[PDB]
Amino acid sequence: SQYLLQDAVTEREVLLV
Repeated sequence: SQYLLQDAVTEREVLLV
């Protein structure tokens, strides 16, 4: 968990950022 990066975007905002 500490070595892995989680997410930080939803599913409606993926490549729209």
